[PDB]
Amino acid sequence: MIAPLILYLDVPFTTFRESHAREMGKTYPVPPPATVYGMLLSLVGETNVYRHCGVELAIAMLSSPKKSRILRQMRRFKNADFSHPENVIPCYQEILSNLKCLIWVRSDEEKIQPSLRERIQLAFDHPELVRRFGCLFLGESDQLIKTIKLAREDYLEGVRQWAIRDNRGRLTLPYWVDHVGSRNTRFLRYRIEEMDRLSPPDLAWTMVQSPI
RNA sequence: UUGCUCAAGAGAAGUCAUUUAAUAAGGCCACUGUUAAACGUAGGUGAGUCGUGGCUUUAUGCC
Repeated sequence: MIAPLILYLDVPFTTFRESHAREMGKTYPVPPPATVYGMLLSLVGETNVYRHCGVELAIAMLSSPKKSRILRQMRRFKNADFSHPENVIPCYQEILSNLKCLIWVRSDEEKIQPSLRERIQLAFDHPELVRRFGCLFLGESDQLIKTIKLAREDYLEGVRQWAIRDNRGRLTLPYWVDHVGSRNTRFLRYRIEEMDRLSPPDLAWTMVQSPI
């Protein structure tokens, strides 16, 4: 079998807001599989979200990012008038600083060719042939990606904080997100285990599937 | 195309008005640089202005 594609990721600032965190911008410690899947789709310029269902992703944290809060005058659709003062509310948003991680992409379960792994490999091979819009970001549109590159299993050859699918884990990261409400959002429970493995364990792989 | 797409904590504000580190104080009192000698005899030099004036025989020297 083809070795799973490894994508080194370095982001200066990242906000993985929680699904139920609407009054305050609480963030996940680790990028959810849904956010990484959306980032990869943006990287290959794929607008359709159902195109690459079945891809498996594994995330290894190269360091523990620090959590910080920033005030923000975020807008909302509360009043019909755009200039009404009710449309602006001040609330906190939690950000993560200096996020470095390695992403494993495995595309054995995809039924549509070419697979997401092949598309990412081709995009990195010939960047001038990639047809996409906007700037690559992880989280919010203003949180641009500093370094995204093809790496090996030992890019830093140090110690890795894996995200293991544990039913007793603390984090509840979604592998599918319903942006309207929460009906179609699908969750999985993870834990961050400090391990010196250079390849993801079996429980570290998360398959992105439709809620159906 | 990422719980995403959009998103200024923004506009304004003197740390101000007043306050002697001031009043007093000897670095003072004492001290010998005392005592003695043969010059026996042999060591040198760095810097201008230009055509007769008072004496005197031109002379040639004085001021």
